[PDB]
Amino acid sequence: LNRPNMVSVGTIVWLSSELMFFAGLFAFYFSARAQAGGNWPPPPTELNLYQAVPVTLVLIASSFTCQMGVFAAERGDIFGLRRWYVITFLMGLFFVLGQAYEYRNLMSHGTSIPSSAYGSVFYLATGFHGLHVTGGLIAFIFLLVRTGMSKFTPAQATASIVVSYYWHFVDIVWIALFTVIYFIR
Amino acid sequence: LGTLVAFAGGLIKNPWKPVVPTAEGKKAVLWTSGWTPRYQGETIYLARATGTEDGPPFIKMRPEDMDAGGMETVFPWRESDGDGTTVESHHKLQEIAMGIRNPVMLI
Amino acid sequence: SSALLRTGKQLFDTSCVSCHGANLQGVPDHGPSLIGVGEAAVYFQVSTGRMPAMAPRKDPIFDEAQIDAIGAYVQANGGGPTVVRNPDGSIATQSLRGNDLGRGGDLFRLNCASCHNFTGKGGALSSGKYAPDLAPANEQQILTAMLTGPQNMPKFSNRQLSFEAKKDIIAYVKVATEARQPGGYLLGGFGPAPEGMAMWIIGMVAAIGLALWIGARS
Amino acid sequence: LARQAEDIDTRYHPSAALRRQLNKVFPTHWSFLLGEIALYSFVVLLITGVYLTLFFDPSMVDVTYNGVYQPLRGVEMSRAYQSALDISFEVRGGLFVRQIHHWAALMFAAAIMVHLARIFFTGAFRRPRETNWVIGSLLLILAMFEGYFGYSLPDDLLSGLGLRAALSSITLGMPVIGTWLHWALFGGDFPGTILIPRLYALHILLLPGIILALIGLHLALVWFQKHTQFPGPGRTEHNVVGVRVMPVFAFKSGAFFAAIVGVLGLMGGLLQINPIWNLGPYKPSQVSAGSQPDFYMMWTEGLARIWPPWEFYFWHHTIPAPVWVAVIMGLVFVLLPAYPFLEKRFTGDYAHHNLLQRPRDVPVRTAIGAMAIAFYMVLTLAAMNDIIALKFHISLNATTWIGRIGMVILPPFVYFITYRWCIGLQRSDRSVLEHGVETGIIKRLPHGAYIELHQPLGPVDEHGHPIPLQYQGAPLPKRMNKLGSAGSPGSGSFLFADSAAEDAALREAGHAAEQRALAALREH
Ligand code: HEC
Ligand code: HEC
Ligand code: HEM
Repeated sequence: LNRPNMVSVGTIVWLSSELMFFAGLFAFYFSARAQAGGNWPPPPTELNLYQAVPVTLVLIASSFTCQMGVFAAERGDIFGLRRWYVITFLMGLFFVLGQAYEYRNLMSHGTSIPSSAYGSVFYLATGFHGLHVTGGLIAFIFLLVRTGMSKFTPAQATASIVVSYYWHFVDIVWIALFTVIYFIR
Repeated sequence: LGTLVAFAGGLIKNPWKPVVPTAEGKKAVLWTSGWTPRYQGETIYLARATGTEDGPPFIKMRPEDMDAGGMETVFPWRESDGDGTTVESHHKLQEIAMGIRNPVMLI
Repeated sequence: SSALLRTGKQLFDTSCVSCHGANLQGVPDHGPSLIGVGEAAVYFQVSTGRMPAMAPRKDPIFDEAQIDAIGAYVQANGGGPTVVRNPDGSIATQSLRGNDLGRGGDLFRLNCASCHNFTGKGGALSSGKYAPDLAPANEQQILTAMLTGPQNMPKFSNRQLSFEAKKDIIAYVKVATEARQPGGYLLGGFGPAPEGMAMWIIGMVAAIGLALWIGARS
Repeated sequence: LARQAEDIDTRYHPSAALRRQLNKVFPTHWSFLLGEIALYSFVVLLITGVYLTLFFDPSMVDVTYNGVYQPLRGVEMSRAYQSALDISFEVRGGLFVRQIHHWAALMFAAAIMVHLARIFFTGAFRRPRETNWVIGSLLLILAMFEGYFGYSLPDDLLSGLGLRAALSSITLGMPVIGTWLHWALFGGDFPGTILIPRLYALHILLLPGIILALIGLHLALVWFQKHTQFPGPGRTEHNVVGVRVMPVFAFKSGAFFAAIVGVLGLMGGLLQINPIWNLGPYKPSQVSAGSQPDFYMMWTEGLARIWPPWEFYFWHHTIPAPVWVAVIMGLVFVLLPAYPFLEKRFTGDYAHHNLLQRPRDVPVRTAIGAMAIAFYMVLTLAAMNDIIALKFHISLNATTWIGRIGMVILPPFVYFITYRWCIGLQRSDRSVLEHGVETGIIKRLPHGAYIELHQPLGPVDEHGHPIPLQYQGAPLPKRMNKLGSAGSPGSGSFLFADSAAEDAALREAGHAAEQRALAALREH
């Protein structure tokens, strides 16, 4: 019974709506970018390439570990699932501390939210991504707590899988944003 | 009854006895506010507060020193009080400062 | 200067003529005459974002030194209090700060604290308008606003209050708000009502959670 | 040690009474700990107050500060405020201790209010324990008055204004006696040289001692007369179900005391309370929006605020409005201990009861409780009008009118709503009694129907539909997971599983233990 899973399609359409939310955010950012000529970033701003790439590597490694957790998930093993999810949670927490440190460094040297338009749009674009990453960590915590309180059912596996490709979607949108910002400029 | 009456006798006071001297004899505290003249013709200035210790706590007030929407606080002066130099004058100034029914607005 | 002031006030018809008239006559329906107030009134009412509205604070409209032009225009039209300036061509910033604090604090608790607050936060008035918080206030605008007498605020003359009194008042205002509270997290500077709210929302919840954890339900 | 026990037994010969009390059994329920919290808070207040008394000086002679707080140097001020500033700033950790004291007092007030509410809801105020209810009412009134006297010793602008307004206006407003009481209390006019020492003495000596003695009396009464218990499987009106003292009861009490001290200390260290240094010394000429005193007598302030201005004028006399406020608060005081007599002479019930009733069973009492709590909440929130209009841009007059009209119109609405709510809860309980609890599973029934597949809770008829049960006033589960269906996952800790034999042994041992406990409770 129930050859497809309604949770799957529900999460798919929810991620679609969130993808359009990020579409709106990208629309805000790309607007007025061409309105400034030459050095369209303000000089009181210089992105640290030596610190942005490591967090991207962190996130892609976390996504790969999450996929390994999924592969453990479709079969009857909960403990490896918990181990992989804990590794992913720690990796994401390290990432979050990474952009927190970047945030502290950036405002300390001029540019702030009310300072320049470029700073405002960059801060707005990154803030929603950070909030969604924190929500994903909360989802990890809730799901891992739920696993150890009762028996194992296909519903638990479905929840794990939907959270997993929600995280994968987060990784994809983050790498797209990184390519937009640090490379195309 | 005798013991309880003796025990309760330490708190009873008359709120209607004349203790405060006035210009028409002596009146109870509740009927006075410190603005009552004391010898029928005293000159009392609407002195305003200053907040400084070296300078007098209250200084006299001139009509020109106001504005169309100015709010000020004044207190009775009683020139015989004097400025806050001697101990008696300072204590009298503090006494006139600590009065519930003393402060008056002038708008 | 004066011609540039006329350009920025009247020829910049976005600002002046729509409510007070080209000759600063003052249309009785909307606004006042605006003929006896000095440049200080304009400086305070413009630099603090209290710009024409449809009036809580907002972003300023004119900032690129044209506020000085507007002040010069209005002071030429009619006399009044003027902005206190630093002896170098700029506006005084720290020379206005005084030294005495006890007298300043006493004056604050005698005339300032009544509307604003004990600690300078927002205060509550009747029928709409209120008392704004003094946290976003800057000292020059503080002195100018006192000397100007804005809406619902008693106007204060330099004759009745000494200049040293203004220095002490602004010194106390800047000390009270900018100093770290030596009692941990602050709770808005109000009375014990937020304290009771915090007790009901935190102490009660944690206490009943610990009671449920320790106890059993049956 | 054996020798010490032998000597103690040979000297005082205590074994029997000690065995009697040590074998006492106490009921087990989370709602039964809402008095221990208040008692522990009381202990905290007592210890802190013992500490604070070593650095205070209650004198109203004017002095100069010349201490360490620069923005307050060279100002005429009361001695007591100087001592309070000394305790706050010039003693290592004194501010922490006084903040703990104030927070603990608020803890005490909230705990006593919650405990009274739970007692009123459970309906334990019947014939066997009416004097306990009267004593509790007296305790509440005395504690409220003591708390009012608490925040007034450091006579700042807030405390001075509050005490001035309340005491002076109410006492001077008395119709017949009036000025006599005020002059006796203050020794003349309002600002007296003896007021603060008298208040300090009353706050340290009389009220705390009376409160402690009455609390001991209440605890002794609840000790002798055995505690009630909720209805259950092995519960009856002639026995008490629970645990003994030695292995559980005292240990849980100590752990709860430690936890409550912990939360008090944490939240005291985190939250600033009553920053008197930010305030100023009390003077008659200084006043501002600073109002709304402590939140456990705030209802009196709200009642004073909302009351309409009615006055009477006859031959050279005048009765002001606040006399009505005094009448209302006196009637509220009177009604609190008189409620059980009214109930027992209204319903005509004179039967003993050792078993409580769940809140949804009795609609009328719950409706009256909702009446009272809604009235108290609307009165309390009315007094916070200024902050309402400040934080949220609302008209002050509009909010005052809203409170005034709501004090009359809201009570009947919530009364009717909670009556309907209780009736609906009873209906739902009857419905879940009639059929099996819903399992949340549907079946296709190839002929074309859909069924709930109720799980029966007991006997089943020949048709498969469980026979109706009877209501015994006992709670029943409304969710499948509440009863044992599928739980207790693998024996791993957080990352690594254990041996299968160990997990199976643990599972069977736990199931056997729970089944044995349930069988022993049900059969006996
Ligand atoms: C009607 C829209 C409107 C416009 C346009 C407007 N104001 Fe006002 N402002 C008011 C009104 C109305 C008042 C009267 C008092 C109040 O409402 O606070 C006022 C008050 C003032 C005050 C303080 C009160 C006083 O008597 O001086 C000053 C100064 C002032 N306006 C100057 C200006 C200046 C300078 C401009 C051009 C930048 C301007 N106004 C344009 C609305 C406006
Ligand atoms: C309730 C009567 C009242 C009194 C008393 C009063 N104020 Fe004001 N004041 C106001 C009102 C109302 C405003 C805001 C008006 C507006 O925003 O249009 C204001 C404005 C201010 C501002 C400007 C804040 C800002 O962000 O622009 C400061 C600073 C200030 N007051 C401080 C003081 C000082 C200093 C005193 C003592 C001289 C004082 N208040 C006494 C009514 C009062
Ligand atoms: C009976 C319950 C009590 C209540 C409701 C109560 C109420 C209060 C309150 C509200 C304060 C203000 C706290 C503060 O400002 O930080 C206070 C302070 C104080 N209380 Fe109590 N108190 C109680 C018991 C005691 C006891 C038993 C003592 C000791 C005899 C005591 C002595 C003090 C002292 C010395 C202070 C000064 C500390 C201060 O105000 O900062 N109190 N009390």
